[PDB]
Amino acid sequence: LYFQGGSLGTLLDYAAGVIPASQIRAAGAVGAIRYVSDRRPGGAWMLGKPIQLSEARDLSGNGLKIVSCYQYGKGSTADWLGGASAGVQHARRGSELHAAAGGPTSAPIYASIDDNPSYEQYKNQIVPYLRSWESVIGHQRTGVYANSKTIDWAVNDGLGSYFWQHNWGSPKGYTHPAAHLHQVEIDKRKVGGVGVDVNQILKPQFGQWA
Repeated sequence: LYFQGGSLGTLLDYAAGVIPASQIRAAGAVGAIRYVSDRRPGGAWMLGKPIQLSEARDLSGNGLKIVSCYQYGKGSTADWLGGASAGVQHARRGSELHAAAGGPTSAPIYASIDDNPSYEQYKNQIVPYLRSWESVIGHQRTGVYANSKTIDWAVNDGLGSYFWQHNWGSPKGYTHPAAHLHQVEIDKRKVGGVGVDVNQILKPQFGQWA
């Protein structure tokens, strides 16, 4: 990675299960980015979706940071394919699951673009999708998980207030300077028997609940 500052701490993200706060801390992570989403068809193994209130209390009590993210579908069922209508459906559900997990209204939700879209896909589908997220929870609460190209387009269009960079389609070694968070490792390690992805905190205010 080109140097562009350094990590301010590691956050883990995971869908397969719930990890006790003691095991997150023992893995050298300062918190987790957790799903405020349901399990899609073929995802009944995703016991990490959604975060429930008892887990949020365990993490918060242990002094760990919590960040909310949303991803329901993937690939041919990616959430953003449905544009404006899909954005209202997914944002409403994410906001309900965030509140039921104990998430505060002051905290954002990172909507996921788990893809490497063309600019035409971005204009036709991702722009109305993110506009609908902003219509439901507000611009100040809308986070975007996407590659660096998509973050740049969203920044230029004024969509989203928080950005979490993934590397699918991002130029090698590049970190977008607007990114709050950066996913740096995927499906290469487990914590408490649960497969995790590793993220670095880049900005001190990155959408943590507290």
